[PDB]
Amino acid sequence: NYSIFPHQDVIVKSAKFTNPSSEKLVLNRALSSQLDLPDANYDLIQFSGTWARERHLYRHPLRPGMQSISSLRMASSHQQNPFMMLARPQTTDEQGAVFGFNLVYSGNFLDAIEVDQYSTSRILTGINPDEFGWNLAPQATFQTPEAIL
Amino acid sequence: SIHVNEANLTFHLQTDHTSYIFQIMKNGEAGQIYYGPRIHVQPTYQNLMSQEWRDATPSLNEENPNFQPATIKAEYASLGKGDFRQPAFQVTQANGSRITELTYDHYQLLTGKQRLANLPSTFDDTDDDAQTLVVSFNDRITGLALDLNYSIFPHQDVIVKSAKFTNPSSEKLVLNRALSSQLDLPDANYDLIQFSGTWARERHLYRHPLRPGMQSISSLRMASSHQQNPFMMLARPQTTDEQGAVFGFNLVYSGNFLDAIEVDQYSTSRILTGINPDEFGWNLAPQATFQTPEAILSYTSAGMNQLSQQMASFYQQHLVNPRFAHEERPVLINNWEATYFDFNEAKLMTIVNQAKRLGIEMFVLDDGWFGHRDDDTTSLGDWFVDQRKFPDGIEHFSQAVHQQGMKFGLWFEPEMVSVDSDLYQQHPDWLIHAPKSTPTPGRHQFVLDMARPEVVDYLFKLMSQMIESANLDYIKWDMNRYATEMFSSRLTSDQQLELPHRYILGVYQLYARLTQAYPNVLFESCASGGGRFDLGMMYYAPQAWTSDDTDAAERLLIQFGTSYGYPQAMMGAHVSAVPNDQMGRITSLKTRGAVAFFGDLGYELDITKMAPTELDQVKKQVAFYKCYRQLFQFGKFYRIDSPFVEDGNVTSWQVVSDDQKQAIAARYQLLNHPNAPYTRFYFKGLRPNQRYQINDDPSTYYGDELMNAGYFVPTILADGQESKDFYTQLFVVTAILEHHHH
Amino acid sequence: IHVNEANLTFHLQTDHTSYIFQIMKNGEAGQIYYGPRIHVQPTYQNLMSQEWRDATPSLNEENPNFQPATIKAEYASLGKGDFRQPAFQVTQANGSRITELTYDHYQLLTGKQRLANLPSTFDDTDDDAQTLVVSFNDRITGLALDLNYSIFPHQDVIVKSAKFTNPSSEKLVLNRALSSQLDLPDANYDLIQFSGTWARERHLYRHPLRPGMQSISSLRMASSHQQNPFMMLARPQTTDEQGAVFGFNLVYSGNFLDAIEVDQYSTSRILTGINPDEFGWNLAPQATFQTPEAILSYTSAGMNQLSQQMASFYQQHLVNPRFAHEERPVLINNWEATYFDFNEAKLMTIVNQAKRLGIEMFVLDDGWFGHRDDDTTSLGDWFVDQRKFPDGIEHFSQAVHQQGMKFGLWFEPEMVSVDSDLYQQHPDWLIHAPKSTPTPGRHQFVLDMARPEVVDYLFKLMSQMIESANLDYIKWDMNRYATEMFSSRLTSDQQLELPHRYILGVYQLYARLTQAYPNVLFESCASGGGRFDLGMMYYAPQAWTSDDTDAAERLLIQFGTSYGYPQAMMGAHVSAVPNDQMGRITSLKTRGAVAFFGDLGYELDITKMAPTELDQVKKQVAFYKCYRQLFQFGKFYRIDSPFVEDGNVTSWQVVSDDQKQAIAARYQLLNHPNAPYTRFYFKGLRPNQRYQINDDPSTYYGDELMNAGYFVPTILADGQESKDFYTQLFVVTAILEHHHHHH
Amino acid sequence: AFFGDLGYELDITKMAPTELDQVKKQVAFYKCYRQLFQFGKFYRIDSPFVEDGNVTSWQVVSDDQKQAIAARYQLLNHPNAPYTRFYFKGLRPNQRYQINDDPSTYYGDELMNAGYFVPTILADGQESKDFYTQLFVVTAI
Repeated sequence: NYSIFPHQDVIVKSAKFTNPSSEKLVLNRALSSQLDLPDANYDLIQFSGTWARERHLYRHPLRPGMQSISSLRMASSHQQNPFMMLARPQTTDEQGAVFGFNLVYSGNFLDAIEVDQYSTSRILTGINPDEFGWNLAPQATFQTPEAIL
Repeated sequence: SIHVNEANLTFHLQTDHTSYIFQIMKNGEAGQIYYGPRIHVQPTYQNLMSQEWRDATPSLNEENPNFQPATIKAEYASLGKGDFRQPAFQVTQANGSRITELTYDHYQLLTGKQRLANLPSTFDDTDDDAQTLVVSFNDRITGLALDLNYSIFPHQDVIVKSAKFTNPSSEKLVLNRALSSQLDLPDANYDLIQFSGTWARERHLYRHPLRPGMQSISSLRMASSHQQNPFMMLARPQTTDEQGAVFGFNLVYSGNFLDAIEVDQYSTSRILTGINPDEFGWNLAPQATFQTPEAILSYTSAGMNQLSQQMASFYQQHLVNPRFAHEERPVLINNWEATYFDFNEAKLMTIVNQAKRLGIEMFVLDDGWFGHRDDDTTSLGDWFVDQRKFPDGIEHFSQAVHQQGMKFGLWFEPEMVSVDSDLYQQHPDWLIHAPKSTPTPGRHQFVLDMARPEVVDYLFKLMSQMIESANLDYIKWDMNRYATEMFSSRLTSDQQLELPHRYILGVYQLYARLTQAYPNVLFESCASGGGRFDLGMMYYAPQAWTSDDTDAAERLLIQFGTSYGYPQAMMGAHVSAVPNDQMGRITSLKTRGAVAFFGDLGYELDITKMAPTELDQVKKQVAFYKCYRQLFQFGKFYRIDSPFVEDGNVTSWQVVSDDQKQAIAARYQLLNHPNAPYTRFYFKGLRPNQRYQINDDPSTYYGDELMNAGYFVPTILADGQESKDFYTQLFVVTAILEHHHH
Repeated sequence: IHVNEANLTFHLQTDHTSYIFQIMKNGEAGQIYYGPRIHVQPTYQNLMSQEWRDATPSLNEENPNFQPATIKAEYASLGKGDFRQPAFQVTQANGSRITELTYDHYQLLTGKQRLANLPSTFDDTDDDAQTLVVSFNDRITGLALDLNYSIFPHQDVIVKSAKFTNPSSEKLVLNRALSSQLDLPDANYDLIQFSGTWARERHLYRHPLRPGMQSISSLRMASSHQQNPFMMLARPQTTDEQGAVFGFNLVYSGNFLDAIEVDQYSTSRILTGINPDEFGWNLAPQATFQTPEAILSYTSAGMNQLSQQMASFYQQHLVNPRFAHEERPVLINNWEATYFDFNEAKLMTIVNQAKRLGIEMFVLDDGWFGHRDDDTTSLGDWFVDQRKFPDGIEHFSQAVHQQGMKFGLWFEPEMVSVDSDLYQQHPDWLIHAPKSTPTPGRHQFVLDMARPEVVDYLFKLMSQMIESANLDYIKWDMNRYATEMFSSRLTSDQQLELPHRYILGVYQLYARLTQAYPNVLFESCASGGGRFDLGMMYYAPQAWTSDDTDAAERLLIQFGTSYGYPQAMMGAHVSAVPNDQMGRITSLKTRGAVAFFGDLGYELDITKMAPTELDQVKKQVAFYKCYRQLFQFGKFYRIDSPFVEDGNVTSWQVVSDDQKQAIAARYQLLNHPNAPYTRFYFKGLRPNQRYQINDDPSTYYGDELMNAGYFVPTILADGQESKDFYTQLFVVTAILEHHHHHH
Repeated sequence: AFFGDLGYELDITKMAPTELDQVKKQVAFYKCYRQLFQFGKFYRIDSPFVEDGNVTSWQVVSDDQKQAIAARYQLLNHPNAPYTRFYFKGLRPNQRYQINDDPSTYYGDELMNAGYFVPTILADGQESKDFYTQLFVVTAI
């Protein structure tokens, strides 16, 4: 699913799984949004902390392999918030290219940016794959929470 | 335009996009208010001129404790009245004292901008809405008179600054220091961006945050360095070629300079540029005056490309010799790296006849044609034919070329004198030399005393005679060493510190008088390849031999660095022999050429020695260059991928025509790597809503496609034949003009 | 020091470093190497290799490859093919500025003697020092130059200077006379400087070198508040714990230059000495000129090590020996307590309370002379003000002394107010440029110290006061910067000699006062730390570090000062709150705890304090006294730096000689909730020695405390006080008893 | 707390009359501008996450840009300080504004490009000068 809200430059994404078949299927992982990008010259900006010190801003250049924030506490945590940004190195509050990403969801989440062998980026947001598995019986459906891009 | 508020003595210069604002204050001196993006004219700026008490620093007086020069942004400060920052000037009296108390007297607002009388300088010949503000002062102590000149060039966002000192008093005054411009800024969050290097590796880009105290670049070499160029920038930390606030500063002068930046106790910046205060002293007699070179200032919010481009336009209309500033430059051939000293009119006509066949348009006869010069060791100053290699003198050779359809130019090194030459037997007193000192050679030669008018006259005669004798179309004017043990016997003992500057003035006299007399001869300035690549020269000679380094990969860094302060129209660039004579690199003829297109193309190798296939490639290169010459030489220049940022393995820039309907981009890669990421090239400078075609690719692209999403470029693959290193990808972009329902 | 006379290779060896240079083909001295110690060798043909580079002059035609632009020099001039900045320059009668030094002879002495008229370094402690004097002559003017180099092997210090001699018959002018030049082979260093201003001196700044000039300087006839003469060149990864670093300081107190130039070939010239700007010295025939001394030093063991050795060097070979090692008294000063609003009776209440607290010395500050009821009058009238002292000062000190206490008072000698008896007696004594409008500084002007009549008048006035009032101590302040510089005592040509002469004058005064009354402790001052330099420590073993006496601000100021100066040199007073300079409020515990790491003093109206507050102070004083030797002279380690990271935590440590006692301190500026666990890492202890910390009953091996750390209790809210600006103190005691160890 | 949803969480019965009065005016000030505080377009300016983070600043602006409020916060006061210059965002360049009780009127572009000079934070011997707030109410003429 792709919902365009032209006047705010927002795109909303989700996935929906239907099992028209007759055999039992299990979803081990069901993310709301994957974004693949031509390069990796971006900073991941994130919001981390804990109780009484939530959502301080951290800003780190992407590097090959995995960088992610996530919760396993059945709540989007105090520790890591679902909203994240990929910004160009020279981007500021006042100027420059940048992407925002959020989750309309309040449980276990995952924000993940993977830089692969060719220096491209994959951005994954949605329900945390760890501690998750939906039993999708014949004719059943699974709707993922919406991702705000 | 320039707005004055007489009631308040507020001076506000507005370019199309910037404001430079200064005010006369209770103590009579000028005080900098603001310089940045344009703001509304006001009668006065009280809030910005707010003063607060600060401890442990001197005050004006007891009625004004809070008036403290240490915390007041100045426009042209002295040292000794409470400010301990670096001064813009300094004057010594007869009694030893160095105190000056400038006080405002009157101003003057003139339309346009006239040349200075004896210095290269800026002008408004083109109804471009320039104005000049002259603001005068008198010293309460010495009677000294000072004019500060600010000229607004509104359409290129450029301000030009200089000082003229006048002595209407009856007592001798010594100018210990006379800078061209001072800017005081309220903060110090900038990077200093400079252009440093040396011979064969000039003007590499260096970028550094400001720190408390002094950070300067300068020259003592009696010339603007190979080591340090006068052009500099203050960029905000996040500013790039594509976006952001940045100040640019330059200096129309070719002698000793200072670009200095002091960050003081209050994290404020002072930017001073002008003649280097070191090895400088000027005796200002009664009724005497002294004019400083012009500093060039500019600001933009729109990034460093924007900065370069408006200063480039400014130089093109307001500084560079008008006779050539917009005239296509010829594709020359040179015999320097081709043969060096080993030649004569015989082997030199073989290269001339071959030149014509390739489409080349001018032959330059380089070093070796005079006196008995077969070594780099003899004959400098003997500017007449070497009859060993030119039996019938030069008139003959220059004619053989004129008839093959080609312009002819030749080489001179006027300021120099070789010990083994006719000049040193006739005028040994014309060598620059300290009395009991042991002379120090540089390239086995010494330098003429250019402060001597007679020497300038002797040189104007030799070159006049020679330009008429041979019908010269061009002159390469070199300068191959740095003066040593400076002393002139013509000057008083009190006048010795006047030498470096009087010397440069003498250089200017010569250039001035030659260009006056032969307005049609094209000059190329040279100093071992641009150890004098500066605006001072560009006034007279509209191009310079960028660098003696002719290697394609090294030229990438030099041309890329130089483009910050100077348009490609100003950089000579030659395709040369491989492996490179200076450091030994092997490049493809395709690359060496592609790098030279973004300048004033020319060739500097033995073309007689080429196989028929190579010969034909040159021929195609020259035609292609000619086809697109208006765009290579004068096109709006854009830097893209920088060699000075990250691995610096990829370099890319682009040129775009006035209407933006045509462009040529080039991407260069030093080292080729295996299993490579896809290439995506982002074009700059196009029209978003204009469709384009790119080389022989069938598809059409809107400009926002090419700029935003970029253009996919095929991987560089090994073919077993040649090295994939130092590799070039050209992109000829052309509008598809057509009605369309977008 | 090892000389190879056959090759004229001079090679200096300290315990761990080697400074090596060589006399060269053209007669000038060529720098070879300065770095960790390397073996003595007759010649270093390898290190001295020369190659042809283009577009730069060569010596002559026989040696194309001898090019001064690519040759590391020891003391270079401009004009001979080198275009870098020169160490010196000389103008002849004819205007020529060319100079051709040519080596003639050398001399090797033992120890090190003071300089005649300048503060300087000495070896009177039989410490294996040596002085090498390398003399040259100019082929052009006949001028002679002595290059001095004293080795101090045990602190890894080499001290440098220059002395110019004119044996010719013609006048010579020195336009530039630096004290030290050092050329290094590369430019991969960070320049570390100490910049600031009044009430915020000497914050640390750390920047990578770049092509061109990066310097810091002073044009204010003092090393400034703004820039200190001490600097470092660190390798990029050097820290306080590990790594290579050079240190440069200067025994001078006037205009200085610290300059580092990276040339076209990425080499570095470090120049240090008198600021070439606003300077020029007329050298008549038979005349001489001595530069102030440059201190040089290197280590591979990091910046703590650099400060520590340099500090051992200063304590043994620079500081006034009368006080170098003597514990400094706990004092109280009435400045921030009363300001000008006081009289004898009011001050007696202070002196009396001060005593019951255990304080050891009272210091009467500004206001006792002439009619000082303001800061705009009587500056110059160094005699008793009878409105506030009816029976002269002699009485008030008699009282102080009968109390078993010491007495000190405040002068500002170099200064003159227009409303003053002095001005009406010698107006011509004000530094003033003939036609100019006099520019006030804190409503005062400066005396021409360049005149020997002035020094005599001041010496007489001050000694009369030391004898009359039996002074134990003098605070010698200096509260504005000179302006419109001129001396009628000097000719037109000598005007560029005022700044240095004025400084020599100050030394003259300190020199005569300290020789005639050597039991007087001089605390140097300049609106706080506006002259905080080696030049003054020679005479005055301690300086008033900053007028800023806020706890939080001092952390920064002291941390930075310690890179260049040991705590023995830093006065520090516990002041009142909310701080008068900038308004911060701080616990009395913290103000106390930042001030222990220096020379503790009190600058508050203790007559206006509650009983519990008084008791707190009494205990700070007993505590400080108990550990005074440790606090003032113990080896100093910086740990956590307010100049690294977010700067929220500053910590340091002083350690005894035998490493059996230590006091550490951690200060946090801002408290944060739900915090990480604190681990403090002690430095400077003996690995296998067992220690105890405060009242914690456990015993720890040095290596536990240094490698694993010490867990420290989180700072918690208690509903009673702010937990900002918090201090944790750690008293470390060695357990001494027989023990069967398992190491 | 103004830059959000204002609320109180303390024993207001333990305060004194003048503190009580301060909260009274705090609340009236907030309601007067609640529409702009809660829903104005929000701009971050000086970030505590960049460099020393000693200074924090932000601003809310109305839809028509004729009205706005800014706040600059300073954790620790420092002596002998550089002059302060505050740069406003999001105003209209050619529109004239007033600021708090300043009598002058400034064009949008002065306030955004040149900045607005803010007086030093001075010690007064009465209160700490740490955690200091400078509030600018910005109104079109």
